[PDB]
Amino acid sequence: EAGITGTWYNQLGSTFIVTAGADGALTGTYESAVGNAESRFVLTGRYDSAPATDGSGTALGWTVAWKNNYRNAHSATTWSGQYVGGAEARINTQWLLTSGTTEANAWKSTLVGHDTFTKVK
Amino acid sequence: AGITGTWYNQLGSTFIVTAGADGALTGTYESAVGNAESRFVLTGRYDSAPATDGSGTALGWTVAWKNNYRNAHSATTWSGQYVGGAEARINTQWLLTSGTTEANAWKSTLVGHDTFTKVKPS
Amino acid sequence: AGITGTWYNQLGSTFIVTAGADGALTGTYESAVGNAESRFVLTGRYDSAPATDGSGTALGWTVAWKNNYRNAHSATTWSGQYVGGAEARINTQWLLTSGTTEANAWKSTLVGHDTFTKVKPS
Amino acid sequence: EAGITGTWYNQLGSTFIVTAGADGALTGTYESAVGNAESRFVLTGRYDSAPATDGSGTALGWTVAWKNNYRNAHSATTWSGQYVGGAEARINTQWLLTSGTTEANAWKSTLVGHDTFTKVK
Ligand SMILES: O=C(O)CCCC[C@H]1[C@H]2NC(=O)N[C@H]2C[S@@]1=O
Ligand SMILES: O=C(O)CCCC[C@H]1[C@H]2NC(=O)N[C@H]2C[S@@]1=O
Ligand SMILES: O=C(O)CCCC[C@H]1[C@H]2NC(=O)N[C@H]2C[S@@]1=O
Ligand SMILES: O=C(O)CCCC[C@H]1[C@H]2NC(=O)N[C@H]2C[S@@]1=O
Repeated sequence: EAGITGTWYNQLGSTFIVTAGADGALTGTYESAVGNAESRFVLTGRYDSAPATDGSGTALGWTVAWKNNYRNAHSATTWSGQYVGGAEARINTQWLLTSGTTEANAWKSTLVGHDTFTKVK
Repeated sequence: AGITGTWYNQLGSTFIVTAGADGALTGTYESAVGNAESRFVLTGRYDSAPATDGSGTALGWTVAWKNNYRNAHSATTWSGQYVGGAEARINTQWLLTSGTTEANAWKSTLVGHDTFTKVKPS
Repeated sequence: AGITGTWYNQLGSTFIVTAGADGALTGTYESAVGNAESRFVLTGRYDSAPATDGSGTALGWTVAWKNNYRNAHSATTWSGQYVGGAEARINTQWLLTSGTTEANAWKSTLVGHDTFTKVKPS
Repeated sequence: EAGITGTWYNQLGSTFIVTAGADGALTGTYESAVGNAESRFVLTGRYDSAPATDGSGTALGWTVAWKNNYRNAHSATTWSGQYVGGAEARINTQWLLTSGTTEANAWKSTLVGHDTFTKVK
């Protein structure tokens, strides 16, 4: 899917390189400008490969576990959102960042936020 | 013992997953509710070297709700942690985004929480 | 029977509330966890004329975590529904925002879920 | 609290009129540009009345139950966020909109989003 496939940046300055496969797969790498992260992390996700054509966005999501060969934050983020195509393509998301915690600290395990991605073009 | 296996949440949904050695999650999801029938592909990631202090194992995965039977034009992500032991559990929060027009984007995303165990419902 | 009363969540926190006839919630909250001691003021709102089809009663409330003992420079909102019957329940999701610099705003907000009943813990 | 007290608008065109009391109270009215809503609804909430002075925002939250003398959507929204003062004051929030549902439909009871409010000045 040519629309989604490419390089994207968000408002924090983070980098999202993704390829959208014909089967609904998302694969790529993520580099965060913030947090307990350095270098590229694997991402995987899914997207609606046959979206509505009535002006609606294309639903998608992906996950990064924050372990690579250089860093392990013991955490994972999922982004859930929609791709909005056109000449000024955007991916608008909300996300959940869960850190591994003890059971007593589980109440404070999950951060929530929102990222807007702009396609480099 | 481990993430790999067949899990069920409080709604009776079935989450079948394999955890690869280096952090991949791959499997299928069947929801007991919503605009869904049969199994859907899921992929995700988990921390393949968790802390050794009693902490849970962070993980997440995604389902896009399109298969041979239906297309809900939506996707859910689950973010959470696996907690091992005698009754292993995955505790999650989730975000279900539907494709919308820009005008309706404000009402595009449902949020909830699912807890999974390996105990089959009756 | 009703929203008015003393409630306890799964953490052992104590939520004491009065539901006014026209939709006000007023009371106190004591958290079993976090940067908190003793009771904090809370205020909120509820649907004072719910649907008559078996649906729950929508409600929400806020605590700012400042009292005579501490100030965590944070606030939590709970959004959910009251479900009456033999074991009345309030099921919520919550957002805990801490005051941060603009640079740290990305990590300002925790999310979770609390379920309340009138059963005192032991 | 002069900072928070005033009229605010968000990116949807909704209107938030609030008064911040010395005791940490927020009181006012909300008018939504969208959804099952018409006219003004009561809001109540709380804010940190003695915030940090190290450059941090002021934590706050409020609730609207979507019943007034003209409309009842059988729902309630809470906004949780922070006030960022200065000449271009903002209230940056995330929100949870819970609708009353049957028990079988409770899984789909709650919407999540984010609103940014600008002070009318
Ligand atoms: O601190 C960690 O646990 C790992 C890094 C998390 C970075 C977060 C931050 N970076 C970003 O591009 N968007 C937000 C949501 S991602 O969880
Ligand atoms: O209706 C749809 O858009 C597709 C099905 C969504 C089912 C949801 C529901 N099922 C489940 O096991 N947990 C929750 C979160 S999943 O988004
Ligand atoms: O640490 C703080 O900032 C203040 C205390 C927060 C306690 C939280 C925790 N306690 C509870 O009963 N439910 C959850 C959500 S409330 O934000
Ligand atoms: O549809 C309803 O149930 C009542 C109206 C909800 C309006 C929502 C929408 N309007 C707004 O200014 N911000 C968002 C979050 S508020 O729940």
